[PDB]
Amino acid sequence: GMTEYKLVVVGAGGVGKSALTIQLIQNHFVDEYDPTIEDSYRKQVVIDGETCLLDILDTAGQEEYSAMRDQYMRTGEGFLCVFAINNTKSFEDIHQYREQIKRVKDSDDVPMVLVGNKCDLAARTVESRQAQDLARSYGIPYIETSAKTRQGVEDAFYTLVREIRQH
Amino acid sequence: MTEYKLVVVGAGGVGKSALTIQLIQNHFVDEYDPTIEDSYRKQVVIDGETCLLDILDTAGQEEASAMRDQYMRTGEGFLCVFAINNTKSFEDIHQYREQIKRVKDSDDVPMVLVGNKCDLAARTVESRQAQDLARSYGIPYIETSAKTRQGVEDAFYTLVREIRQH
Amino acid sequence: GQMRLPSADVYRFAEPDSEENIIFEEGIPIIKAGTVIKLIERLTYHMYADPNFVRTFLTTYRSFCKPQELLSLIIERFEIPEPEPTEADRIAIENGDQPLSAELKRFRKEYIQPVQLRVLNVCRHWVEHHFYDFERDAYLLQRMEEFIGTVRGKAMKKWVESITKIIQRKKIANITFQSSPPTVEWHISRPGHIETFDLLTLHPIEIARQLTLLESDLYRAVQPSELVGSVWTKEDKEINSPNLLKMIRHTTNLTLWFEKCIVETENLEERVAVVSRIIEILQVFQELNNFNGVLEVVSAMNSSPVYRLDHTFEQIPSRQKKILEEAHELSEDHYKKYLAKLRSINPPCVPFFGIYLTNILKTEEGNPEVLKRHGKELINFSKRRKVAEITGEIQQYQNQPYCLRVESDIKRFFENLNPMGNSMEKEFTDYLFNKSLEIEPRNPKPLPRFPKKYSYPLKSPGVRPSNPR
Ligand SMILES: N[C@@H](Cc1c[nH]c2cc(Cl)ccc12)C(=O)NC1CCN(Cc2c[nH]c3ccc(Cl)cc23)CC1
Ligand SMILES: Nc1nc2c(ncn2[C@@H]2O[C@H](COP(=O)(O)OP(=O)(O)NP(=O)(O)O)[C@@H](O)[C@H]2O)c(=O)[nH]1
Ligand SMILES: [Mg+2]
Ligand code: NA
Repeated sequence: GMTEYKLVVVGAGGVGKSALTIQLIQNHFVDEYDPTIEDSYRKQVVIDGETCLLDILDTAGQEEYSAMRDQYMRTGEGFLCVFAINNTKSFEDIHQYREQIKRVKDSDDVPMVLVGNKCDLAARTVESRQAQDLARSYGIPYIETSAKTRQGVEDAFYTLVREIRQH
Repeated sequence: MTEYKLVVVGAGGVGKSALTIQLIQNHFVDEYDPTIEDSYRKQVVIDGETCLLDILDTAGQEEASAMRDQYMRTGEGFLCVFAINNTKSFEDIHQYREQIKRVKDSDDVPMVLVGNKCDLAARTVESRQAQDLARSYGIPYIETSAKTRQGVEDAFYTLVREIRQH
Repeated sequence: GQMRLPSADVYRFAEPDSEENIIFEEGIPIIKAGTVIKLIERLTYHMYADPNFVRTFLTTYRSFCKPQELLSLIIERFEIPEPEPTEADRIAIENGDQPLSAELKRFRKEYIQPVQLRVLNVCRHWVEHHFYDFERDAYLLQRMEEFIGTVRGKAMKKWVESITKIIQRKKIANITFQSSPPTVEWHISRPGHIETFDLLTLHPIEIARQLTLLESDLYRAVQPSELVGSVWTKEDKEINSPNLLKMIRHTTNLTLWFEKCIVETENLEERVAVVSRIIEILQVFQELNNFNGVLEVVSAMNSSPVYRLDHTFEQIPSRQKKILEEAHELSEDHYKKYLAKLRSINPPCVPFFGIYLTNILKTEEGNPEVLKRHGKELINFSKRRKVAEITGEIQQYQNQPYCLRVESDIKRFFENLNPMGNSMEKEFTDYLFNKSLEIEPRNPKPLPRFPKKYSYPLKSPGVRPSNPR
């Protein structure tokens, strides 16, 4: 039947990365979540008129298990590389995440999107022009998202699915 | 995984807590810290079937004697514990048996009679007297030592089997 | 009829339940949300005990109430006013007779004594299982000692004297088995010859046993204080989650050691022996229910430097291929088969901690701290219950000890393992990948030959245990 896309979220810990998938998969309109529930990470969606199933791997909280990253990344067809717009270190980490994905997938052209996440009201330290320039240097889209209002969340995942479809 | 609610009852100081902690942690508690109410969980395979035991460890001191109905309502099987060197604790058994029957409104509640502290030489309750009482209740009698582990798994897992077959 | 209660003006915990102060989930009730006063009332309720609730509350309350404020509130809960004499008591006293005091005696027996005992049970659990609050705030401990040490009256006396002693023991602060542990197994390396210890010279059975003891001890040392509030992900993680981080860093180091043993063995035949030996260690991990160890091996086999070694894995015996396959399948479909296996085995076991961490973090991040109802903010307690269900599962597997004997020299060897040396992570993992490219170059480059590095026999002793008399 319908195509299933295996997406993997990667990025620094401790800066709200998990809000991206929670807000997507959530009952959009009730703020509640049980991640232990069978298929709290699967969602059927319609993108450009084509129905598909998203299976999202987000291992948020396991960042210290650094030798497991290869195993987790190997499962994915497309990747969201997430940093926090108020944490410059998480932005500087993006280069090494992308290099690791390319190595695990043994490809120089892996479907991926760069996501800048607004996780609180603390002062932004990564300007949108900096992130756009980085994304353009890689040849990938850039999407900004809010961890509180759900803005940009659908755009981030749907843009990634379009990258997979057009690979 | 089937869940079983076990309740350990009996007079103060007979070893209800020591029995439970020996089962849960393989450790013998030397201290006598009177319980108010404690609860433990244990995943264990019994007769090839995995289950989850919820064990309620209750207060034996008489000052808590008006607070028992609430835990007897929830329990599915009861370990009725006395100490084999304490005749008064053996005489207290029938009061627990009768209260459990009243609260659950049932003549057929899963129970095991436990004679604890069987590592001690100076016994004052003979096995035969306890076995006679158990037969009158229709339940097994198992002697245990929380100190050495003798009989401890047998007592708890026999109770599980009686809940399973209930 | 129900007992009458003190006036809510003199005793705050007598206010009637309403949706402005407590909400229940759809046979004791389960609380969805409430004010802190209502949560403490139900924590110490006169009609029933709720030991699960005591654990849940004491594990999670600091997200909505400070420790000093909790102690003030339970002391306020404890201090219950007694009712005045009734009309019948009055008439008896006016006639020089002793009153029956029926209503007073019932209120003492059915309200004051159960509530007070349940307050003391909160104090007892707090000191026994959440003592870190008092280690970190000496004044909080002084207040608790003073409160307990000044409770009067004989109904509570046994528990007050007991709790006083428990506190004093905690301030200055043995396993028995059904059988004997199996005999320690030795291979090329003999007892006391620590300088020869290595992957292929220690007995694979004993490698798996000693790593299981080490990993079990690390698992058992993690307290809920290192987990609630997602503190292991935050800037102060080294302060707040040291035992968890030690456990994870051990797992990472062993995975990297496995990778390093493989790719630094340049001779193909020797490297096949190394990979085969690691799969035998994995087989014993499975037999011991050491799932952390199972995944340490699987993560190494799936790493970028090792996964690509097609010439090596082509020579692995078919049965060992099947062992690795079925270990890898535990992690597929978001750990579906792992979760089912963990819930079916007979402990002792060593769970993989990472799933717990992700579920705690997402429960915290995905649910609001408060619910707004009728203009009031109520503490979202359902969210805290979900977190404590996870910490309760963790604790349940921390109870059962392994019946295995420690070998102090093998233990020290694995405690001191340091595959990265002084190198930084990126440096080191690039080194491992470049070694992989050296020993099995990318097609169409030809496969080179390399000299042997091991002077001792490569044949495994196998993983079935031996038993002399
Ligand atoms: N259809 C199989 C047949 C097969 C040939 N050789 C094998 C060796 C094994 Cl052990 C299992 C299967 C095979 C295939 O061609 N698999 C390719 C090449 C072999 N790698 C082995 C590998 C390395 N790291 C791993 C981590 C987990 C797991 Cl499950 C396997 C591995 C996997 C990718
Ligand atoms: N020799 C021996 N001592 C035991 C045994 N079981 C318990 N004890 C000792 O008896 C004392 C009381 O044990 P405890 O478990 O606290 O009893 P309890 O029935 O839980 N008391 P309470 O009803 O007040 O909670 C402790 O000193 C304990 O070490 C046993 O099998 N053998
Ligand atoms: Mg006790
Ligand atoms: Na910054």
